[PDB]
Amino acid sequence: AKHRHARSSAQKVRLVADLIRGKKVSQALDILTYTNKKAAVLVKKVLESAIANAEHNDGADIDDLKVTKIFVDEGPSMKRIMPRAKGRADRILKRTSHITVVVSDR
Amino acid sequence: RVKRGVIARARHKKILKQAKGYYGARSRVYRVAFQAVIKAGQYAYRDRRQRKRQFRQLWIARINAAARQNGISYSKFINGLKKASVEIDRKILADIAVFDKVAFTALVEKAKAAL
RNA sequence: GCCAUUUAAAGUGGUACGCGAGCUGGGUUUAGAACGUCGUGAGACAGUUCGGUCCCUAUCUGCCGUGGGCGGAGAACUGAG
RNA sequence: GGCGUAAUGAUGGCCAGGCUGUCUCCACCCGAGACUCAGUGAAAUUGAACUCGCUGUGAAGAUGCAGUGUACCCGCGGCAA
RNA sequence: CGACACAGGUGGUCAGGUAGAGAAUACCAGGCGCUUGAGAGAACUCGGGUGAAGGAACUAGGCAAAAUGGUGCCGUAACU
RNA sequence: GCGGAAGAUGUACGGGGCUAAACCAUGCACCGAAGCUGCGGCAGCGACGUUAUGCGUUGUUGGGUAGGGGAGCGUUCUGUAGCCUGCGAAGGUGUGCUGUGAGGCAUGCUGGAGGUAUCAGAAGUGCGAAUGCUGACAUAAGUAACGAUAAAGCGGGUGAAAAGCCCGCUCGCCGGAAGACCAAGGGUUCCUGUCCAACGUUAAUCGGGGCAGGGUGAGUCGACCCUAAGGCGAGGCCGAAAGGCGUAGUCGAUGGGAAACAGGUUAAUAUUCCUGUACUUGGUGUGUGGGUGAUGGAGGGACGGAGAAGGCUAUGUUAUGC
RNA sequence: CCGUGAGGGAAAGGCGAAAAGAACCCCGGCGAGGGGAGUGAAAAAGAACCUGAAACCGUGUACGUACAAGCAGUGGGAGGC
RNA sequence: CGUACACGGUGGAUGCCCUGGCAGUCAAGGCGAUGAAGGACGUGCUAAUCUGCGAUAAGCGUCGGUAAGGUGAUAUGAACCGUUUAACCGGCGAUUUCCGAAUGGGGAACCCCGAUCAUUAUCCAAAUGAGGCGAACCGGGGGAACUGAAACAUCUAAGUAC
Repeated sequence: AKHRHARSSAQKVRLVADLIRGKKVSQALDILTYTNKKAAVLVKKVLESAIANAEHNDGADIDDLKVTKIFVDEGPSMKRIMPRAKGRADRILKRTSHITVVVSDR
Repeated sequence: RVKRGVIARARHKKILKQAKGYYGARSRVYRVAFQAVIKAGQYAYRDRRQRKRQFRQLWIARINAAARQNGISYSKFINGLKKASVEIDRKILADIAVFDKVAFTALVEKAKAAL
């Protein structure tokens, strides 16, 4: 699998991709189940689906496939009218994320 | 008009890069430099050299420690090394009579004699 | 400060005359006006008088209380100060 | 302009009857929240370092000078020096 | 219209729809739910409704609150 | 030496502690300054020799804010000599070497197009410190805030997702009002279909959002026309005029202003469509009939203010009448 | 784009030889999050695309690190990795 | 969480390039009531802009030049034209709706006519002029102040700005 669309923040869309960057795919599923951070889901739908398409297509064994590289950097930005304060008008320079996941045979 | 050049933006570097013993900032920033290094070049502008004639407290304040064990000390310990023999300078000496239970006496028996 | 009725006692001084990022504002140093005094006068007079706003989701530190960990943990206790 | 003056006047001061928390002192409850959880998500604000305590000193009440002692980390809530 | 889907401002007609002292409350017609959510019975206010006894003693001033406060009969001072 | 001497959350010389590890009167040896002396490397001034501020020797040798004087290197372009480069340059990053330094220079990676040295001239030439100007960005905070029309809830439908799209029921809000019809203004924002990346202080298969079409068919509705306060242009009269005071003309308020209602019909329009019927103006004429006319003046439009009788509509109600 | 009006008044350059400017596949609620892969010359190229630094963000590495006192150096002697 | 670096991102500096400006120089130099300048609004099969025209609307005609390629900038799709030699370039001619200084009058582009002043005068506007625009320069008139004189009433800036 990979990563496209969303409305994440990129900044907070990591740290979770962390701890699951090393080897062992199983060590990437046991963890991430309890992150207490919004940055737990979506990033889990992948790396879990990354192992997918790895079994079927691009032949590989789940017993030896590990996480090699995972990075989070992208967007684009977008105007967003997010009424804050007691009553004002401001555009949100919000940015999306980028959760890369490569679970090949290490 | 005149493009800045290899000056400025070439000055932020060639500096900040020399502090192998930097601090929190004073290295990441420049406004923290040229003021942290300004103290450098000075503060001891031309003084490390302090040690000599400074920490040299010992070597002339341990010589008695070396002695005062096989007889007298400092007083008439150096007032005999310049009496007989070629008279060896006091540098490596008065510093060796501590990290070795030898040679230290190779100066005491030298002294106290031909007094 | 005149004073009244009680009170066995019902002292004093410092804390940037402690204390307004705690309060109260009744006072003084605003736009009106009245009055005296000064001036021909507007107007004035640290002379008086009636009406008149005093803000901030404390980050750090300090203190008053409550917990999580660290010296492997559950339960029951002791306890310098 | 001096004096004085019915009715009226959200005008200024004062006293009585009735009443009232306004006060001497103060319990809970109701609606909408605060404390916690899903989603959506700014703007104000900072020289650096920074956990001190007890004395002394200093323009004679500074955490940061002087001498000692001391200081476990993080977090929540408050009243706020 | 006010920079914005800002509880601000903005003319006329419908004032006999039904119950009362009325173009007041409750309710057909018609319209609408487009004024962010979920869990726990703190300290900690603003809004709000009054307290046993006393009762303005608070206070610049009773500010605030409360009280009298429909209708009919009887009766009604100083002053002008 | 002492009496005259009471006050602030724990008291003592820097401490330990010392009859001297106190204090007083002296003295000696050391540690201890970038001090003084000695070995290897300076500056300014003056003297000697000198063309020399080049060297050699000699006396003094070297702290500094404001301020004075002087040296210096980074830099761009155009001379003259003379070189380097895609067996790869300038620039950038890291690193080695050299100079008292300001810097030069080399290596590795990268870049990958040009770039230098000597002597010479040149430039809007070399810069951290104007509540400086402009753009960007960090910590602060993932902290602060969303509140009388305070109403949603229980099932079901559709959908890959539905707490706020739709259906049913139940529970409520508003009533001069969030109802109905309109002026000004805004302006197609209306309707249908297909979607949603952007907008909707959440989501959305929803939208007054994005895209493509469709919709506002009147003689009697409004505009069009005229006029009031008032204004303008032309003639008359004033250094001059795009400057002003009386007459003739004209302009100025969807107010004033000739003429139709009822009903039916569309997914969206209408007293404008359709059906029936009524009415006004202008022209002509078949007939009747047998006079056809600006501008000021007439009624008329200025029917004004205050009090008020009576008549009176549909409707509502008595009637649990039809 | 702002002001009733007179008037005031920005920012945004370049892929390349050609065309590419991201086909196809997996995941997922999804034309809004990409692994992979493809495009390339000197594009250390993909729809505001040449090169592409600093402030800065993420992961990761080297190294300290919840007793710790602070310009955070210097010289001397010991320690390890 | 301190600091350095590595990979990626954010960001956009820098290096290079640049169909642009800035400045100097030569040449050349008025338009219109035969109603111009400017503006409004149309016009290409689709075109929203710009440009060109303007309802024979990015076009028509003649001559000359030129040339096979052409149908403006956008190299799109469709499609057309050209050897009865186009496109393109230069000159010239024809045409050129309505409104528009237009002046008949009113008017925020809409409806009906030579308005006003003046000369000649067959006094019939019949025959004519004026009424506008244009970078600066030029001529004839009116004519400051702040400022300088470190005050100020001459003077000065001014005989300038307007």
